[PDB]
This record gives sequence, structure tokens and C-alpha cells, in this order.
Amino acid sequence: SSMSVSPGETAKISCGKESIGSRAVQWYQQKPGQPPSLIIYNNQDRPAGVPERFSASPDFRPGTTATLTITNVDAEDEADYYCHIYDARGGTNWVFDRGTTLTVLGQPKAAPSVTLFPPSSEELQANKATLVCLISDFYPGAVTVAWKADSSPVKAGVETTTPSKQSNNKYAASSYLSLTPEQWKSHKSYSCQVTHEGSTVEKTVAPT
Amino acid sequence: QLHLQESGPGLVKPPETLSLTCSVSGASINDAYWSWIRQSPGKRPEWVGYVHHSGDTNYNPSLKRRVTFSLDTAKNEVSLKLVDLTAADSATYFCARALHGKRIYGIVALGELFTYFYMDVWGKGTAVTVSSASTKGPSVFPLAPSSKGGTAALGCLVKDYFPEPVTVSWNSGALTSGVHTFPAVLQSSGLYSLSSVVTVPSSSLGTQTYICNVNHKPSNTKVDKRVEPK
Ligand SMILES: [Zn+2]
Ligand SMILES: [Zn+2]
Ligand SMILES: [Zn+2]
Ligand SMILES: [Zn+2]
Ligand SMILES: [Zn+2]
Ligand SMILES: [Zn+2]
Ligand SMILES: [Zn+2]
Ligand SMILES: [Zn+2]
Ligand SMILES: [Zn+2]
Ligand SMILES: [Zn+2]
Ligand SMILES: [Zn+2]
Ligand SMILES: [Zn+2]
Repeated sequence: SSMSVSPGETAKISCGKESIGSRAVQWYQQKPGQPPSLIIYNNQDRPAGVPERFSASPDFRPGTTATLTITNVDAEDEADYYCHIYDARGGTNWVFDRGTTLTVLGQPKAAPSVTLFPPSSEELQANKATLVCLISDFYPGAVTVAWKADSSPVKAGVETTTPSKQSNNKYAASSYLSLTPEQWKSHKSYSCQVTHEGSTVEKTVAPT
Repeated sequence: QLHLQESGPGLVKPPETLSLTCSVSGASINDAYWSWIRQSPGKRPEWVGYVHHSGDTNYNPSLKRRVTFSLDTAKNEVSLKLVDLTAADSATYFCARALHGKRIYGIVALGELFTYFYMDVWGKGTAVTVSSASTKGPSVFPLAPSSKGGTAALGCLVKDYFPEPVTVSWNSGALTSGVHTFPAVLQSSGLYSLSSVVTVPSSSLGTQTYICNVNHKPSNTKVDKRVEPK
């Protein structure tokens, strides 16, 4: 989940599904290279040390969603946010639910550069095949990646890395697709489709 | 002045089992509830369990049969133990202090209440990898540029090796510019794979040579490969 705002502004974040019974909710913040730290407990209470710009919603009735608010956003608010839910009727969760990845902008936005390589004849003699999709220079640091054959979805046989930070504060990533030589020959094209922020880029290769 | 610190083995080859410790400083281990938590890169934090010296202890249903905690008074130390390991046990392991509260929403005598935990102090965590593979050097293939911006892109696919790390350079380090070397993926096989790319002036592909240099210390292997237009 991804979100961006400018310094000085206000962020609103939802988490988890709607309530069934009475609730007790905890919120957690996590910066790059750090363990999580605690910011709200018991729905609306604030541990000592935590600034007053952070606040959350009390539990009043069934049918509602947990929500967190940050007023006057500072650059040091850039982080991942998680919640942990206890519900009298739905039971105890053992995994934290997701809020969002939050970026506090200091630069213009930038679309990804993408390059796509067919499998070499060297590799084909070895009875193997691999497609390689390389993605560089995007900001902010989140994208999704989809593979397509002729005009059909793929899904099975894909591996994709997390984003990582280049030395000019932009991001990069990679995706791979594994094929049998017979599969590579028995279709007409293959595509790699990359989505940044509701916009999509696409590259395509052929056996010929 | 409460402070926590984890310790572990690092790499584990699995007929063996995992054993972790946590040092506590600024309180006695009998004064509180203690928790362990784990997290894979890109994924959501996962709650393992909690212990009290009274014996009010419970474990996550996901791995309840293979994990146990214990307490050692003389060392002032919390410990974790897991058996039957596969490669999905690979993670970063955190220890923490768990405070507790009660949520009361009706008449107590009718059991209209419940217990909840929240975590206020954590350690920096320890990284654990599980693998059943044997050391193996990489195969190296060329990613050829096309003949058809004014620029072309070319590189090296560095395939099926173990374990990390690997260093990669171009033309014996005399070409430092335009190069993107990407971090690796882990296949269902058990071995790694990464790639390195350079973008170049396409009006020089008939006069210039490009060669990547790969080095894999754990197998004592070095490779040099020349990449060419087709
Ligand atoms: Zn959920
Ligand atoms: Zn609804
Ligand atoms: Zn309440
Ligand atoms: Zn419950
Ligand atoms: Zn974009
Ligand atoms: Zn490129
Ligand atoms: Zn088909
Ligand atoms: Zn006691
Ligand atoms: Zn109690
Ligand atoms: Zn570059
Ligand atoms: Zn996989
Ligand atoms: Zn050399």
C-alpha cells in the first residue's frame, strides 16, 4: 500500500476490516533499518514521548474501520505503519495488518526506465530459458510488475526483488521469468508490464 | 534504562535446529512478560509467542508444535528453540517486553471483558538463514545489445550460485559509469542469481570491446566474459 504527501500537510490512514465485536487496537511505526516502535495503544491512548500530531479513533460501535491521523507532517514521518487488532467476536490476530508505505516528498516525481532481454542461444543449448526485466530511476520507491504471454496472464514461475536505494535517492528493482525452450517457441510474444502510480509502461520480445 | 540484545548462529544447515538468546539489562526476568517476533524482507511482522514465570504462556498456531521458550535466572536470559526447519524459517528475529491490559465493555461477572498485549521496548534483532544446499560457483551468460535515443544497453546474467556474496566489475574497473549492478533473487532451487548492465553510445559498437569480470570467493572461482553485438 502506497501514499505520498508534502511537508506541512495532513495524512489519514485506514487499517484492517470492519469490526464485529468491541475492539482494542495498537499502532506501530518502522523506519529503514530499524525495529518497529509503538505509537498508539488501547485505540486512542498515547505512550510518553510520542508527539501530539499523532492521534487515532476510539471504539464506539460495530461496523467501523480503525483510522490514524498525522497533522503537520514532518520529513521524519517517512515510514511503514502497521496495526494489531484484538476483537471480542473475531478473535486474536497473530500477524500485523497493513496501513501504508508513506513517502514525504522532497523532489519531483519520476517515471521508471525499463529494459527487457530475451534468452541467449548459449543458454538454449544448455536446455534452459530465462527472461530478464530491469527497472531503474523511479521516485517515489514503489511499483508493481505483471507478465503476459500473447495476451494472457502468467503468474506461475516468476521471482521479483524488493526496491533498493540508488546513490541519487531514486530506486531500482528486478523481475525474472523461467521457461522451457519448447514454451519459448510455442507463443508469439512475451511482455513485461510495470505500473508506478496508476500509469503503466510495457516492453515486448519475440523468438524471431 | 531498559535495554535488550539478541544473539544467534547465522547460517544453519537443516538436520540441525535453531537456538537463540536474548540478554536483558535493567530489570529482572521475573518482573515481566517476554515476546519474540519475526519478519521476512518486504513482509508483515509475525508474532511467535510469550512467556511468564508463573506459566501463563502461549504460542502461535502456525508453528506451535516445534517452538518453545525458557528462562535462566543466573544469566538473566530469555531463550528460543525451533526444530524441523525448512527454508521458510529464514528471517530476522526480535525480542521484546510485553505489557498487558484489560478491555471492559460490560458486566465483569458475565465475562464481558478480555486480555490484550502491547510491546514498548525492542532489540535490534538477529538475521537467520536456513539452507540445505552445497557450495557452487556461477554460470555466466551474455545479454547482447540490438543493432536497431542513440544508445544501447548490454550486460551479464550471473546464474545459480551459493552462497552470497559475488563481486562484479567492467573492463577491469576502467568503466565505472553507466553501470547498474542489481541485487539477487532466490529461486525454489536454493541458489542465487543477479545481473549487471551498462548503457553505451551506439556509434561505437564496431570499435569497442566490453568485458565483465566476476569473482566468487567462497568457491575460489573467477570468470571473464566478452559481450558482443549480433
Ligand atoms: Zn486482516
Ligand atoms: Zn462497508
Ligand atoms: Zn476503549
Ligand atoms: Zn479476543
Ligand atoms: Zn510514474
Ligand atoms: Zn537502463
Ligand atoms: Zn499457452
Ligand atoms: Zn509470581
Ligand atoms: Zn493478567
Ligand atoms: Zn545509470
Ligand atoms: Zn519462490
Ligand atoms: Zn580479470
